[PDB]
Amino acid sequence: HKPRLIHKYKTHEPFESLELNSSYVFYYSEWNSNLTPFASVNDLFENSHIYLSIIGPYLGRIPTLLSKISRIGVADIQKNHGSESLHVTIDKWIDYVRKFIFPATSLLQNNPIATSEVYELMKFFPFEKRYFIYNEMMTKLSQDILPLKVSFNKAEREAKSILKALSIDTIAKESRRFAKLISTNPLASLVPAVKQIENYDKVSELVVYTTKYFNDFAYDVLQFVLLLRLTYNRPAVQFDGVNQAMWVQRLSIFIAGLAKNCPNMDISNIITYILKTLHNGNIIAVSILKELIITVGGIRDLNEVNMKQLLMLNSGSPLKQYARHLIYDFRDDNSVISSRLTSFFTDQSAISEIILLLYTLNLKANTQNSHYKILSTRCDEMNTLLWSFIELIKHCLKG
Amino acid sequence: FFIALLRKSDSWPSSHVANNSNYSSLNEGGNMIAANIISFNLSQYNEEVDKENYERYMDMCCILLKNGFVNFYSIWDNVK
Amino acid sequence: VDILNQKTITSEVAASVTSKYLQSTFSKGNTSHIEDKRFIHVSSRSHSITPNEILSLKFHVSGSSMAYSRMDGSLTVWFIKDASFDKSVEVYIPDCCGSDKLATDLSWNPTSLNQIAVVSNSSEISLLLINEKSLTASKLRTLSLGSKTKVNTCLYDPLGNWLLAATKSEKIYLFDVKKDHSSVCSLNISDISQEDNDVVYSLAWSNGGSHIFIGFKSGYLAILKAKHGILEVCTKIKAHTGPITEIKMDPWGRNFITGSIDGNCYVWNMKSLCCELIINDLNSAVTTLDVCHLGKILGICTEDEMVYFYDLNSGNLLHSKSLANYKTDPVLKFYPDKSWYIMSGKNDTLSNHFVKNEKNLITYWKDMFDNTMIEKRRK
Amino acid sequence: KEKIPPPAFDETFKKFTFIKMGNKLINNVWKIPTGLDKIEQEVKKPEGVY
Repeated sequence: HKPRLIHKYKTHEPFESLELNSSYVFYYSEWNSNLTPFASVNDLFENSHIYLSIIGPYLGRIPTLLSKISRIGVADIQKNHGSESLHVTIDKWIDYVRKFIFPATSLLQNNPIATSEVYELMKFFPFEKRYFIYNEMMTKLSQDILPLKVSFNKAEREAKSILKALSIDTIAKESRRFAKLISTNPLASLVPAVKQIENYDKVSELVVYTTKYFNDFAYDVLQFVLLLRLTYNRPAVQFDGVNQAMWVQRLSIFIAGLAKNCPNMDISNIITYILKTLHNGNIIAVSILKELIITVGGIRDLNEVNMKQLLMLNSGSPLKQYARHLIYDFRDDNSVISSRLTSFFTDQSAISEIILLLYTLNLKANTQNSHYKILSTRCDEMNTLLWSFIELIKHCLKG
Repeated sequence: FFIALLRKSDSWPSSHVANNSNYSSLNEGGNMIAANIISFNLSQYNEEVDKENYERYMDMCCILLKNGFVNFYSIWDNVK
Repeated sequence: VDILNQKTITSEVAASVTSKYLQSTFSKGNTSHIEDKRFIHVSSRSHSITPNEILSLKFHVSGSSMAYSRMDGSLTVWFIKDASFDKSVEVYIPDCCGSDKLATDLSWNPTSLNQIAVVSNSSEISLLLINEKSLTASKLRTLSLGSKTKVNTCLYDPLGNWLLAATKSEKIYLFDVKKDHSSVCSLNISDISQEDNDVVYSLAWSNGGSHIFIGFKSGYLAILKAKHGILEVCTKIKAHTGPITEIKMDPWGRNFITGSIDGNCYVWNMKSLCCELIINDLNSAVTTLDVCHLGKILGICTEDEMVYFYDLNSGNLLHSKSLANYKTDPVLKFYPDKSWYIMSGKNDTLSNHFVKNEKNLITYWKDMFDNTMIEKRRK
Repeated sequence: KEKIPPPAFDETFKKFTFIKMGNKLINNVWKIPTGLDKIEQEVKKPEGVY
């Protein structure tokens, strides 16, 4: 065993290198004699107002420097966990990560690894102050800095070129092309994607197929964009009131398709949207919950059943299980999917709040006066929804 | 050798040596006759010979700015 | 002129020489087919088709022996002293690690000159010698432990100091090599990856032989020490959004490379443990991955059935061959002592190897320089 | 012959707003009082209705 033999050369290029047998170094070795490497955290916060404010949104040209500052932050929250100086340590890192770390993340081209290191610092934050930073960077995009505005207009122009040539035969390799554009900056690229979901059909089955290659950052922005389109100011109900809309049905098939296929996705802020909006009495919150029970759960209704099939369902048996196999009532097939969904309703402590809300909303429909036949259907439609919600409770909450 | 040669000759600013590491003293300088030759010679880049020797000449003038031989603003104002 | 201007290898004259070396290794006189047992069986049925892909291909660290295991049957061990690949099969063993199961992984021994460790899929590791005079393969021992379910992979230390055998569900075993092949430690995979029921896809030893890199199914990458007998977890970073397929190391000990099932391949440096260079390879899932021995060429082979050749210092492309009509899972492998490579797949499941007359890239530039210099000494 | 003053770097961070979320639209949904006491005073008595 013999070692390898190399030889030094002193060059004028600043960055160190190594060729096939020659290594190169910078000739002026006393280049760092006036500088001093600073101490722990109190000196980093002072010297970053000088250096990091000159290159404002240009720290994203050095992606290895953006990954190093984000690991100082996670390692400082965890060691200074304690119980006393923790609400102070988080607050010091809120204002740092929003002044000159999150603007640098938007000037990135293809770096799903540089954006995951930033988000592991933002997992320690409350979700109210994480939704403040997302909305402001869609407001001081335009009114403020220019290099951020050229970057947002390049991602939107590229997301609008993929979505036009999106066919069911090309998603073998256009699923990987589209999923690095979302993973780098979602706030520029996801908003033309959910705007082309509620316009045309057949594109919910393509975007949910692409969601297996997202990262944890683009899963938390997608929940913010969906909460942005549902509270967006638009006519929810159509003109006269006989039908609802065309976007309110295409968007509830999308939400009920993320809760079935993608398992690394928290939708626990869509559920608490449904709780507070049913108190008002709404038509978007009802049509989401109707597709969450029929698709995620497999519960089907007893409206088109034959008389020979009706006695098989009541006999407590495996004859009972065979009768559901004929009317496409897949409950026991997806028991892992439906038990994950039921746990969302328990952490909100709101299973006995949905039942009392869906009941009085069936009786409140004997007080409103808008139309004639639709109010005879809406009284029957809030009766199938309450019956088919009880059947999901009894299937999962046992004991 | 080149730095230790210039510090002993009588062209080193003995009392005008003022540094570029401070913020108020990038105008207080030394040896404005050598600042007149450096900024004249960094301005010529039209021939095919001094496009190849530009990186070595410019690297030498940045060692003389560290040490305090030339003022900073006397080169910045008078170069093209 | 541009050859004789630089007299040492620079960054630009190196990237132009290595693009002529790969261009001239695909030629007609610089390729020969390995006279295998399947090259005999295919050539009869093609003159006058059952697929059996290869499951491992490994080189001895001296660079003088090459063993590899087909799907259904046998090991085959070639012996190359200097004669390119037409010297000698020594052995091939139709019932190698038993007569019931398959041969999944292989590892040579760096200390001993002639010894393999073939791992079946049952519970047992059979160490066996390959005889030099006669064409036989006799066993040496057979290892086993308690609570051993199914072993898949085995790796030797690059110093020949440990042996790492791993299941993809239950546990990870260390066997000391110096005193006797005895179990030192055992770690449950649930302590390594805390998230879900993960499946270990790939493993690697570092160049020193003191850390182990483990790649899971959820995309996590765990780095865990092996000091003397302790086996504890140092870091745990989330690298990819998919199963980490293969892990390699730089031969100069600077960086390491990971590949995954999205079109994604990073180059992480080993000091600060942060990503350093990203290859824009948005075509398909990278299947195999290897580097040279100088550490300059990087060979990626995706599931579009196309091979690429990059640089490691930059991320530029050197060459690209498309091999679309075959039904292989084609395997690149570079020699460990000279700069030749053995790319698998010529017709159905075969192996060719691509040669030159000069060994390195450095003795190729040194011959191109001396042929140009004669012309400048002519004028 | 211009006396250069020492520069002043801003060591202050920007302050937050009273809207505890991003929009005024998303924030309005999170101000609805939810609980079991709100359904209590709405459905009060059926025999009083009957």
